[PDB]
Amino acid sequence: NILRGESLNKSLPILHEWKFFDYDFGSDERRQDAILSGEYDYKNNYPSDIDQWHDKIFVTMLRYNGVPSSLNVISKKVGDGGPLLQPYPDWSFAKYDDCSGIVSASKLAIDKCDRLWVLDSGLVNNTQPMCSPKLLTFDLTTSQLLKQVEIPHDVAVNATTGKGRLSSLAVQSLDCNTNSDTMVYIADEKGEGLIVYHNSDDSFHRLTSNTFDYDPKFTKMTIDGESYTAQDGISGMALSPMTNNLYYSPVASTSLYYVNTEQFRTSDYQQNDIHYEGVQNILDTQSSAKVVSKSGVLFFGLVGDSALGCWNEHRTLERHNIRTVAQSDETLQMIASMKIKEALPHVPIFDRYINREYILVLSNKMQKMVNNDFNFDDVNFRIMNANVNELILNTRCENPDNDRTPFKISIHL
Amino acid sequence: NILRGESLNKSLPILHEWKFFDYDFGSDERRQDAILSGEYDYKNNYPSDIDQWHDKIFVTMLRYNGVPSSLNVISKKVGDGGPLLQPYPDWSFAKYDDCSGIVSASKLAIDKCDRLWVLDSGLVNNTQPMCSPKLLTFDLTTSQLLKQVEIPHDVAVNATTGKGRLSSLAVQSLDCNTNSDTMVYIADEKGEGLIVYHNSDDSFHRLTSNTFDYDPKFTKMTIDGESYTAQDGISGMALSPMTNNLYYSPVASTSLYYVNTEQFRTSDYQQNDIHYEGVQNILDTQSSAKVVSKSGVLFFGLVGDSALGCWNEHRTLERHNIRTVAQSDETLQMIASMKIKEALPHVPIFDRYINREYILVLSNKMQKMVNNDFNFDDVNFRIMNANVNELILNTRCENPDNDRTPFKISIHL
Amino acid sequence: NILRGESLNKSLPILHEWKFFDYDFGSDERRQDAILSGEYDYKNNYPSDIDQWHDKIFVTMLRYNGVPSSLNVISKKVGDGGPLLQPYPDWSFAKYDDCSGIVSASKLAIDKCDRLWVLDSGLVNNTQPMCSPKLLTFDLTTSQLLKQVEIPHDVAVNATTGKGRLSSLAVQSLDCNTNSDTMVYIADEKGEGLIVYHNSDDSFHRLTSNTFDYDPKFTKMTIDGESYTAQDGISGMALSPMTNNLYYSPVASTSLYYVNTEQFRTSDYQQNDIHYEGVQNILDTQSSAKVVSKSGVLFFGLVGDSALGCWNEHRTLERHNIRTVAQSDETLQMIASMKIKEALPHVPIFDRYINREYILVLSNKMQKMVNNDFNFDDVNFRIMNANVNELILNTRCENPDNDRTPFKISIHL
Amino acid sequence: NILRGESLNKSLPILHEWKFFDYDFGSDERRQDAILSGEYDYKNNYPSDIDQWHDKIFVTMLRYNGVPSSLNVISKKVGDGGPLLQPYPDWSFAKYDDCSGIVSASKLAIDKCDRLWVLDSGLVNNTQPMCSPKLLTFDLTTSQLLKQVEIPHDVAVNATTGKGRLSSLAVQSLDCNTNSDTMVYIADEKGEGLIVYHNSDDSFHRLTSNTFDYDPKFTKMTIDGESYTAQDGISGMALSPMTNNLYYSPVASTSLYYVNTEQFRTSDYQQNDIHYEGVQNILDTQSSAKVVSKSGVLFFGLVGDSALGCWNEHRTLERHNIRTVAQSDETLQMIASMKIKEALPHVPIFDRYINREYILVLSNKMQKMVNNDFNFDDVNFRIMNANVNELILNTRCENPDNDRTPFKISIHL
Amino acid sequence: ESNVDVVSQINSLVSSIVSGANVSAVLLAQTLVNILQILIDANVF
Amino acid sequence: ESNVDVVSQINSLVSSIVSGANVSAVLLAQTLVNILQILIDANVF
Amino acid sequence: ESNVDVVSQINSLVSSIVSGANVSAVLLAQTLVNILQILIDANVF
Amino acid sequence: ESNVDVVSQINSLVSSIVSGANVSAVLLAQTLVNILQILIDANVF
Ligand SMILES: *[C@@H]1O[C@H](CO)[C@@H](O[C@@H]2O[C@H](CO)[C@@H](O[C@@H]3O[C@H](CO)[C@@H](O)[C@H](O)[C@@H]3O)[C@H](O)[C@H]2NC(C)=O)[C@H](O)[C@H]1NC(C)=O
Ligand SMILES: *[C@@H]1O[C@H](CO)[C@@H](O[C@@H]2O[C@H](CO)[C@@H](O[C@@H]3O[C@H](CO)[C@@H](O)[C@H](O)[C@@H]3O)[C@H](O)[C@H]2NC(C)=O)[C@H](O)[C@H]1NC(C)=O
Ligand SMILES: C=C(CC[C@@H](C)[C@H]1CC[C@H]2[C@@H]3CC=C4C[C@@H](O)CC[C@]4(C)[C@H]3CC[C@]12C)C(C)C
Ligand SMILES: C=C(CC[C@@H](C)[C@H]1CC[C@H]2[C@@H]3CC=C4C[C@@H](O)CC[C@]4(C)[C@H]3CC[C@]12C)C(C)C
Ligand SMILES: C=C(CC[C@@H](C)[C@H]1CC[C@H]2[C@@H]3CC=C4C[C@@H](O)CC[C@]4(C)[C@H]3CC[C@]12C)C(C)C
Ligand SMILES: C=C(CC[C@@H](C)[C@H]1CC[C@H]2[C@@H]3CC=C4C[C@@H](O)CC[C@]4(C)[C@H]3CC[C@]12C)C(C)C
Ligand SMILES: *[C@@H]1O[C@H](CO)[C@@H](O)[C@H](O)[C@H]1NC(C)=O
Repeated sequence: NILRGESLNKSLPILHEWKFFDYDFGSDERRQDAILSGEYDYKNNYPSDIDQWHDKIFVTMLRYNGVPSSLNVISKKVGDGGPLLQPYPDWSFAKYDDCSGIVSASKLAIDKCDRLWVLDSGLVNNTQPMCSPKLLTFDLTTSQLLKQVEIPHDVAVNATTGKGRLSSLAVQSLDCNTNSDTMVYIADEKGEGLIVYHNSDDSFHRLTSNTFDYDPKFTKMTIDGESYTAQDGISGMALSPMTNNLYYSPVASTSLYYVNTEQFRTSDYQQNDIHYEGVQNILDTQSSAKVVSKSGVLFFGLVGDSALGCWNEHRTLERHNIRTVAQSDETLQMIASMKIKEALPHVPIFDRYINREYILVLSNKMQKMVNNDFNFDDVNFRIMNANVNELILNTRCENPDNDRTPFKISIHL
Repeated sequence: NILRGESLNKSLPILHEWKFFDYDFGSDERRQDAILSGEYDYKNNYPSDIDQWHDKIFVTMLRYNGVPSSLNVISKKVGDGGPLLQPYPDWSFAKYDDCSGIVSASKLAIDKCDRLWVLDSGLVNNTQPMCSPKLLTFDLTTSQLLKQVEIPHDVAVNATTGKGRLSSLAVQSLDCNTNSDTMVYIADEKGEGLIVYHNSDDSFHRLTSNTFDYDPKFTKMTIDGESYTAQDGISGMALSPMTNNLYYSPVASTSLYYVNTEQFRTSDYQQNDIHYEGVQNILDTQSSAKVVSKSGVLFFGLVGDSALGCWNEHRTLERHNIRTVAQSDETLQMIASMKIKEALPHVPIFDRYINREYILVLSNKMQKMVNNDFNFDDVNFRIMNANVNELILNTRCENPDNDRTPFKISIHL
Repeated sequence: NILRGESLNKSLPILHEWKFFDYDFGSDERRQDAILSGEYDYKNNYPSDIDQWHDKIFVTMLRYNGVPSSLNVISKKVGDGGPLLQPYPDWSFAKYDDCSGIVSASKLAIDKCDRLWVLDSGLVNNTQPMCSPKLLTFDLTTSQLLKQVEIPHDVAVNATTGKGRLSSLAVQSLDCNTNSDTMVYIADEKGEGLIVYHNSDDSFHRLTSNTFDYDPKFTKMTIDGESYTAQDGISGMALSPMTNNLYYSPVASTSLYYVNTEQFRTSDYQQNDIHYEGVQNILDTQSSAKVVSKSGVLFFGLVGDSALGCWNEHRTLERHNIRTVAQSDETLQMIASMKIKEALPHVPIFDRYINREYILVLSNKMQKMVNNDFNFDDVNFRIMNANVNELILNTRCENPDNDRTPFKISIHL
Repeated sequence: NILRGESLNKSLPILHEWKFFDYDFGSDERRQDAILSGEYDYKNNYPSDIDQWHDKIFVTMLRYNGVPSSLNVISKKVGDGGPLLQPYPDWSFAKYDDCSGIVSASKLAIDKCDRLWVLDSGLVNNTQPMCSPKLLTFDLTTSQLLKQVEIPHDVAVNATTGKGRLSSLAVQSLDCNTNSDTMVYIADEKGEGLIVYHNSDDSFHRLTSNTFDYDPKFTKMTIDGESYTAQDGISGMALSPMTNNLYYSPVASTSLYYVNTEQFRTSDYQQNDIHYEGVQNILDTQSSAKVVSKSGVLFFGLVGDSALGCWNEHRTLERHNIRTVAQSDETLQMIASMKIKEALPHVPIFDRYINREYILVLSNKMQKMVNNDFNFDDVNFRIMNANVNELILNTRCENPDNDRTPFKISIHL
Repeated sequence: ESNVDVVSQINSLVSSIVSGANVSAVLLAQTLVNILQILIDANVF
Repeated sequence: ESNVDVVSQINSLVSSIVSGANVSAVLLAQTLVNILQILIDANVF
Repeated sequence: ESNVDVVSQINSLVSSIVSGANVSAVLLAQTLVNILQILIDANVF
Repeated sequence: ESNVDVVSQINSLVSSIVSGANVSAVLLAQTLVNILQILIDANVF
């Protein structure tokens, strides 16, 4: 039903791939010293989120014992395992012992203001909170730390359970003029909560609901046959530009919900007022990461079937409309990050001749990380690029099209 | 099943359209004189076949009482009803009273030799044979009649029934060098026969089989609700460049057959030897016209459902594989001609960046012609252009694709 | 004084050169047949006038016994002696036996109407009049004989002496619109007369004066040491576009005269009325050919000194102002034709950045022709091209210049 | 004789011109403060030398009481009097009170190493020595003071007279590779001496001769009628790249001498050994500034006749060969600086199509400065640019030319 | 030049090119000028 | 674009090129557009 | 220039353009030269 | 392409242009390619 027949075994073009992660320390002797000192270990590097800016591919690494730097940009030099990473901006921010630098970069987001938003989980080994979580704003043109904010402890974790790990970050800007009125949403799965931060107000508000909680029935997740158990709440938030709707789905459930950000415009923040609209059990498997294109199409990742599914916002939300586009067991093990970008430079007149939206997907084998069974002789981590219009063409997810031009150009990285 | 859900109400871009057909006699007074003399009547002009050459759109008109010229090229001048036609090459060939000129041009075909092949039905009113049928070869660069051959009477019509009308023409060239070894296939529905003409041998051979005969059960054809009865044999031949297979299907049946042209290479032409391979009743409705692209995809026209269907040659021939791409009651009433062309100039290196094949489809309302109920206040005849790769993308008909380039360009007229 | 010091031994770039003249009869066998029949002889070909049109170099040959064609265009094929000539337009006009074709082309002129004006001397061997002289107008775009006029016998030759040979032709057009009001001037040295032909009136008028007569003192002319005696009248007419003044000088004198064409505008043509303004004995040697550029500079050829001299019309006419630009004994033996052209296409805005006027000069050794002493192992005939502005720069002949642009471009063939 | 007839009243294109000199202090209030403090006075600014680098025009100002900065680059902002100057590199070097900055920049020179050589006269009011003379080497790409050397007192001034003012500076580089072997020549007129500085040896050597001394007979100099008396020695040194000959002429004499730099290659520096080859009294008037182009043409300035003269090195040195090119009383009052540059970027293949050398000449009215009679309502100081090849074309100074290309391009600023 | 006019010119030029007819030089130059002007207006360079 | 304006732009561009400075891309493109438009107006093609 | 090399150059140039980075002039000129040479070899003009 | 060959091609092309004949497109394109290649070799860009 949901799994489309033609989608079977279809893969995506691979922009980059790594057998493992190697860092550009400089000379080979410096790499040897780093390995000897225990700073760098190739068995404890796992990608969390990726992003792109004009020539740069930023990748976030979960802060384990052997991680040299949490946030790294892809460098031109290519190692045997894969392309070499380079600390960003420099090694000064990589030093997290003082906690001045980034401890652990969880997710990334880039707005139209050409600003990089970095979320610091603070957790080390993803289970031990070392330092306070941070929201960092960097200027991508000057490579400087524009702003740094510290998340309050009370809003970060539940007062009852006492545990909380930030998982997803989304940035919305009603107006990115001289003063950017940006409302940042941070979803913490361990706390099963949502945090709304108003940049203008410099205020954090915590919201909780029964929808954010996990379902014990669907905790088990089977990827490529191997099964692992995880108990996490709300994660994978995608904000639709067209409808201003923030979508979400608990990690341990198949139901899909969404909320309207217009309810958050009121400074009142009335508790129990927020109305969450969702459908219960519309998917056979869980959803890992979601992203909404400006055309109005939502892409999500089916973990159990190891596939990519799409849904058109204009059409009704039901199992009939939901369809898959890409299916591959090896190419798409676990989708951890999806980012939709557009071609540049922007020309208003020529937009009719060009399909500008292209999607970047990160695939890392999380079931191997959980069970500590990684074969470093194969390609473990992949980054793929695809064209949205040609990926959703002639399907249920396609938008009403009009062929008004003699030629059409499809653009992807 | 065969009718795909997304294909519903989908239309194609319209290159040209006519409320009725008007000819460019020159001055308005000449048009008035032609109308007064009875040479030109706007109620007796119906398109049969279309073709394109570098700037020209050739259209064939069935020779009725009021037809000024059977074959006409689209001219730059545009009348109120539609773009004006112009006799080709001149008015000398339009004069069919002496029979020197073309009496009635049934079908057209263009080879890679830049030669135009014209089939003369000879029939006037499509029921009365006036002059002998002809095969004409014109040079499209010099606009001269290169060659003219006359079809023998015995091979033209059945000796028993005594009736026969040529319906379909296909041209195959094993080698179009200085001497063109071209085998021309002419399918006559009224005679239920096939004629193979060898240009090198200057020989015509007639072949008949039970497959070429019509089925009385499926004589009735319903277009847009209105139903008409027709009893015709084999028509709509398409020759696949990849497999050298000539496909066909009787007008009054749903079965689809094909033959291999390699059996015709032997000069023996052993009777009852030719093996025709086909499937019985794989379509709900009849097929009007068929065309095979160089990639290996066959497009046919479902008359009853008023749609366009496709089938991939690589995949097995069955109802499961057969799917529709375009469905429209008004836009596609009756598909009388389909031609697949490629973009020019040919560049071998850049072929990976461009989808070159584009299809041209002619739609005329035949059910109105049969019942003599034509509303000349609306758009009766249409010509549409589409891109094959984007039309068959993400369907059963698509070929195994590989996205090896950052950008892809789709080209259609 | 007149001979400038820096001008000594200065030469001009050579566009083309011939040891002798060879014609492109076609195959070598045709050339052999022509030589055997006596039609073609390489010892009796001498250039008279040259002209250029967009790719073509027209050359006129005096009609001797062995001349195949009087008027010939330079062809692409190159013989051992030099580039091969080709009859223009075809061999039909080369056949002068019927007198329908050109007997002997004396001089050429091209107007802004893109028309070629050909003067037919009629004389064979330059001493025997065979057929009547003709004025021919050809269209250089269609290669057709637009018009042909026959000069009356009475105006052609003196009634008293009875001898007359047309030597120089000049074309002036007050308006070259749909009807070209062109006044053609033909100077005959043997008759010592001038003929004014009005194309609109189709009338020829003959004018004579004491200035047109020769001086017996200066009959002897010494070129490169070798001296020959010639008794000829007015020749070498140049019409200044700026001042509408026709300049002339008798072959056997050094005085230089000019007349105003405005006196010829009156249909009266009052005899003895025409006022000729000139200076007596301003040159050490005789002047062969003259040409006036549109800027207002007159170039003439000093036969005795074998040099090229210039005079600015704005400045006063005296020996002080007259100066030489090019001096060379071998390169410039006898200057028989000079034509000043301009670069194309014409762009009004860019004229300030480009010096457009370039001069073409023909050099043939006339003293060798008179004495019948030609060394065919050397380069006898030459065609040279030069840039006028750079040739007259920083001299008495230069016009007041203003360097208003950062860059200046000099153009010559 | 020397004054060519056509050169009369000929002027040169003016790149820039000033009624007076105004500096870009910034805001108008800063200019008002500078004027009030006495730092800036418009009556005490006189140009000494000019130079050009890729977009910059460096101008040197004699250090008087009211001079804000000795060395200034032309800025984009344009004042009412003329284009505004800007201190170079900044105001730090303009502060000469500490003597760290430039006291008085006398002359400038730019080598192929992209280095600026600045000579500091040290004299204030051109009669009082305040600080020691300096040789400064600046990098024109980084705008930094690469090197600074101090000239010894003994070699700077005569031991007997005790007076000496540095007047001319020339830079020669046998090899401008990583280590630049540059021999700098400084001619001091007041000391009537020459100083050779070897950059590799860091050694200064002083040479004197009877030729360097002035002639009392020619002390008086008449410019534009007004006469002033000056007693100065050797000045205006030009080094020929082709012949490696340093030319010179005393200010108060008309004789012209030159020396060969190869004699200076020996580290011995044998006294009275150096052989100076010159001609006595070959000019009617004195020579102010000289410059030698790479083609081999020397340009000098005739002060008395207010003209520009040229001499070809290949031809013999005599009054017959020496000729003038530009003559103008108002445009060229007193030529203080001449620099010959070439077009960029350098393309070896295209050099045949382009005349690359262009000369820049500075004209300031020195006779007005001496007599303190300056009309600030008129254009006092001018900078002119001309093309060398077109300036010397068709004269005695021209080099043997060959027109081997259809088009020639002349380039000047 | 109107934007719709530029779009129509581009659509005609591309159709003429892909059709195989002889493309006129003046039309191609005019289309190039219009496209370059539009790009300049967008500060692409 | 006025003809005098085009002449001034050409004179500035050529001077900047021969001077050796870094020529801006936008100015070069604008000058090229103006020159092509002038050539088209003259029916050069 | 090898055909595969030209294809790689085109793929790198288009990716750099659509990425938004500053495209080097020399690389663009070299790609243009290669494309024009290929078109000339195909008798497009 | 040899440098002398490029010079000869440029000399023929300029002469054909200034003469007024119809300049072939293929020759102009080849000359443009050669000139651009020479400029690239000189690091003009
Ligand atoms: C026109 O003439 C041709 C003969 O040249 C006729 O073709 C023949 O048509 C009959 C049926 O009408 C065929 O009989 C069938 O044979 C198959 C076996 O091949 C058998 O299974 C069927 O039950 C039936 O008996 C016959 O084979 C066929 N001739 C050949 C050579 O194949 C044609 O029918 C004539 N047209 C009309 C309108 O009658
Ligand atoms: C500054 O000091 C220098 C010496 O270092 C002086 O140079 C000397 O000048 C005298 C004339 O004033 C020269 O005498 C002349 O010698 C030539 C032969 O070379 C002779 O033919 C003349 O009749 C005359 O006697 C002397 O040679 C020259 N020194 C050298 C080494 O050449 C210079 O004059 C001093 N400056 C002033 C203003 O006095
Ligand atoms: C066809 C070619 C050359 C490829 C070129 C002409 C195509 C391809 C990509 C197009 C740009 C896509 C994005 C964009 C971004 C958009 O904002 C403007 C158009 C532009 C620049 C397209 C311009 C045309 C491009 C560069 C050869 C290789 C056969
Ligand atoms: C992107 C553009 C300009 C459109 C141009 C660069 C694109 C479009 C069509 C492409 C040709 C298609 C066919 C073909 C036929 C093929 O054989 C060669 C490539 C070619 C000529 C393409 C060249 C590039 C074209 C002309 C603007 C309007 C934004
Ligand atoms: C500098 C170049 C290229 C030479 C080109 C750009 C120069 C030379 C001749 C100029 C034309 C002359 C005539 C004319 C005729 C005039 O009416 C318009 C300008 C034009 C076409 C000039 C255009 C610019 C030309 C072609 C390379 C070889 C270094
Ligand atoms: C003719 C034109 C355009 C002017 C252009 C094509 C001409 C003029 C200057 C030439 C450069 C001079 C210097 C040089 C420096 C030399 O090293 C390379 C040639 C070059 C760049 C010439 C190139 C051709 C130029 C730019 C229009 C205005 C009618
Ligand atoms: C003129 O120059 C040529 C070429 O250098 C030379 O051969 C000839 O002798 C020169 N003429 C004279 C009279 O010296």
